[PDB]
Amino acid sequence: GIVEQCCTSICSLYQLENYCN
Amino acid sequence: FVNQHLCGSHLVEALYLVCGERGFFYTPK
Ligand SMILES: *C(=O)CCCCCCCCCCCCC
Ligand SMILES: [Cl-]
Ligand SMILES: [Zn+2]
Repeated sequence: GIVEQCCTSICSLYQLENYCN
Repeated sequence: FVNQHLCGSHLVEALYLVCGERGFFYTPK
């Protein structure tokens, strides 16, 4: 989930878009 | 983990901007 993917590494805006509705 | 709590706060504000009118979901677990 987003904490494992984006708190251990910086997520780009494109990666952050994976958690949009 | 406080540093995890701190990171999540910044993730939710980034999701808010990125996702716009779609909204998002924040699921720690
Ligand atoms: C809920 O417990 C999250 C599941 C995975 C745990 C990973 C926690 C890593 C957070 C690191 C934060 C560092 C930010 C500088
Ligand atoms: Cl911080
Ligand atoms: Zn902070």
